[PDB]
Amino acid sequence: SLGPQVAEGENVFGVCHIFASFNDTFVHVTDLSGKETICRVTGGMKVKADRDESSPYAAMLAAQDVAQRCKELGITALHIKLRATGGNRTKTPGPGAQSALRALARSGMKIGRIEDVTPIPSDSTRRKGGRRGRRL
Amino acid sequence: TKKRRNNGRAKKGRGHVQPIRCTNCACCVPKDKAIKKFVIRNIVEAAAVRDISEVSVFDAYVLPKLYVKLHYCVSCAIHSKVVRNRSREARKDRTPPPR
Amino acid sequence: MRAKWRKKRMRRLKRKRRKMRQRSK
Amino acid sequence: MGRVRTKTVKKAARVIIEKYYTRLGNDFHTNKRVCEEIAIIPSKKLRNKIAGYVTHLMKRIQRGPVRGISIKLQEEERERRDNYVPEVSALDQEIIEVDPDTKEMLKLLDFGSLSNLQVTQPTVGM
Amino acid sequence: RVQPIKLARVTKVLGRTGSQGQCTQVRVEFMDDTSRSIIRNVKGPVREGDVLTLLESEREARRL
Amino acid sequence: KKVVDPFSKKDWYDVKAPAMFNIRNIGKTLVTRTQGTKIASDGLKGRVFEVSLADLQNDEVAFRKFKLITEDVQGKNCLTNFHGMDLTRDKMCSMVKKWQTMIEAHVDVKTTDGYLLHLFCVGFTKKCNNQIRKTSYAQHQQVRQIRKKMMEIMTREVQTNDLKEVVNKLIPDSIGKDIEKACQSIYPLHDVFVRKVKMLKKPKFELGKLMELHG
RNA sequence: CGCAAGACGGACCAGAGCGAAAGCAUUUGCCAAGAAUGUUUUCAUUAAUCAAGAACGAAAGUCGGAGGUUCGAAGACGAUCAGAUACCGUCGUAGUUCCGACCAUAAACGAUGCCGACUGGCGAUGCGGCGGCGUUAUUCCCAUGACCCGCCGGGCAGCUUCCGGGAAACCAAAGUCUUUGGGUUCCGGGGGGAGUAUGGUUGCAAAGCUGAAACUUAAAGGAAUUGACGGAAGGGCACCACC
RNA sequence: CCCCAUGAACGAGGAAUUCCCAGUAAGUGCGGGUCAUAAGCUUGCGUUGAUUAAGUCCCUGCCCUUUGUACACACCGCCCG
Repeated sequence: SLGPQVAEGENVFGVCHIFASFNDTFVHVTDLSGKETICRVTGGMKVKADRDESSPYAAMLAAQDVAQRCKELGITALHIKLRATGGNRTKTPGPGAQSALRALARSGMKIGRIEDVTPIPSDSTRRKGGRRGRRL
Repeated sequence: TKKRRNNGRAKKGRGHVQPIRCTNCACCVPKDKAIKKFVIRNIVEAAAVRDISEVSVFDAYVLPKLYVKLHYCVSCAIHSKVVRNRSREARKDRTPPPR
Repeated sequence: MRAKWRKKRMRRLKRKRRKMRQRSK
Repeated sequence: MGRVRTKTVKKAARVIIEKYYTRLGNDFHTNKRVCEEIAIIPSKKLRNKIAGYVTHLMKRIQRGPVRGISIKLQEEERERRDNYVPEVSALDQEIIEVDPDTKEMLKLLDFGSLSNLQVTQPTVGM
Repeated sequence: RVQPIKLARVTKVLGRTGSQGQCTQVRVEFMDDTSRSIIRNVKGPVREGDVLTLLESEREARRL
Repeated sequence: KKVVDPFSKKDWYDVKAPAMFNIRNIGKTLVTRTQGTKIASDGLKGRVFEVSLADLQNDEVAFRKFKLITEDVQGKNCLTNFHGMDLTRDKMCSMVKKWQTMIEAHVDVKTTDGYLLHLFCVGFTKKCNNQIRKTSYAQHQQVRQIRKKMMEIMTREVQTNDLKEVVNKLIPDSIGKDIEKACQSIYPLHDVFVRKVKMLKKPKFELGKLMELHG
């Protein structure tokens, strides 16, 4: 956990890679390159209940931990990439999407960027549930 | 009887219309029967916006938006309540709801 | 569905009558 | 609280203020004793209500008219504005200004007097 | 959470909520900065100008 | 992986941009130390660095993201090379809306080196003059002219000129502005951007030419 | 970060277009075809509707090959439920894809034959042509494109109402109908029994077409109105309701 | 009704459920009614005297509008194999 060689005049930027997709939340802090990475925490790790894995408060507790490990290395600022769901699915933020952002900022982390990244199709393969969909 | 003069929605001069899949029902309906609601929102939902904008490495930066086009079907529209029953003398409107 | 099922049960029955007469021949 | 005044109060209140307009104060107690004397009231409690609303009407009527109730002096000033408002006679400075093809109409009325012009611009909307 | 106990005061009351009207939404100013404000859900019968004792401010609420 | 603190086994580095920007100091990365088989510098090549345009030039728009590959490592300095340009989602999305006709074309083109590129452009119809029309659309014939002229420009300017000069034209986005005026007569258009570029080949490292870019 | 395979053309895409109907949305080229409009060109009644007969005709299915991601009848499990061969979750064969042959059916619905004439208003939209005071784009132009204003054809629709019709719902056609007759094809006769029985005909198969009677019954059905009911929606209320 | 003797269950109540918002709940006594003899009942009266709410439509139920219906013996309805 040894710092970089300059961080006293400028900030160093990691990338957040928030996943939000339903029944879970990931936060996964990486390098700028993203070819290597550091600690990775889920909301399913804080609270096991098989339904609080996507909980708002579980996502807050997650980012509240992650933001420590940032400062432990030297990372102080974050570009952020969001990910809804995609893959021919809902593509709508989870409950713990708004949550984690608000939490990591107020813990004491600077914001560099924040964007949408979703792997949306340009018209592709059939979706589970058949012609009449679900109905329960 | 007939409850409509358009039956489904807008099929005029054409035979088959390409289908589309509901977002949440996951059902299958025509392109022109589905309620097509486009959506605009802020990333942070403009709720933590003051708390976010103040803490940054940039002086100013107005946040992106989240663009999603949702297609609901007959059942999944009524149940989530983006529509409701209307009077028999007032079904006939082409007018969006007041903004 | 009810009417379509009444037409279907009578389809399977009709097929059996055919089979039973074809068997005897 | 609750309680909105009934129709028996609001109906008769209007009559009593109209015909004894100049006999009302803006005090409860005076207007109470007056209603007892100028008319029968079949109860005392009923009187104490009808008086209080008669009072409440008389406050607003001195700031201009309340619909459905017409006192004399307001209908006076109504007529006084309607026989002539104070504002000048003039129609509207005694000069007419016309545009192209308004003048063409006037040729076909077989007249032509007091020419002026203002030149108009293409075209409707944009 | 385990951070020092907070104190925040009412600026305005909004209306009652819950499934029997048992909860009361209220808007509160953080009483250490008035540019910071959160909406909360409070059990008791609150009024105006009262001070509360929040055990966190990580939570942010807007209904139950 | 499973060892005690493998973040004390990493070696920091820096990542330098070519001299075509006001700010050339991109940032810092790390790879694992040189093992008895694996070696730091070879595992520090081949990366991608999505980076904003505003961040490096510091004079211009946020949208447009550039990919940069580390093609060589040299003594704690990671030299970069162009890899292809992208775009943001939101800008590209906001322009698309009902009552317009979207116009697109692409071309495959070669530089005057071993580089090969595959540019993708876009146009949108204008809400023409001060219309009282409730929509603006272009016929199918009209579109095919505009597409033909969107190919012509984007081959001419990239078939000529070497790799570095290509980059110089894409940074202010001179290319798109040129197309907007050249198609103007047959339908006026507002907006031209080159939404993607995809590099497909490259010759060799060419160490002398590499260092040309970084002075 | 790179690679492979098959599938597929989102957002732009709408009471918009084209097609005889079924149907038809990435680029470019090639091949033949067609409508509308313009026309002081040509032919001189060459037409309309149609037994026999003919072409095309979704999805599923059958036969023989190729291919096989994705989804998925069948099938095997996990739950829910008194039970649960179901709804829900996981896995998964036939099939889904393509090539070569068959199969002729659908709420193949506008539940509204085709051709022709006459009878209100208004604003739009797609295509062609015509006119014009205006702006804008390029060489200042002309040629031309974009917008603006108006007109004439034919096309998809809408709005409007004491034309008239209709049992009513509604409809510028479902109108011009006891004041009953423009041309012509197909087809109906209380509800069931029954698209069954039977013979014919077609098909490899699956089935399609044609298609009864004995016997039974006084109702079946359409539109509209008033109530009641709703594990429908919106308002409001009660310590015989709750907190 | 009185006197002396005799001296049981019961150690605060399972599943459920009732009533109540100010001199109100609860504690506590007295008069009337029935009455030859007799209130653990009912009907009135004082005295002592809190907690908790100032709401909501969640449950139970009721009023109004809109909508759907093969129901009108009115969903405790009707109807299928």
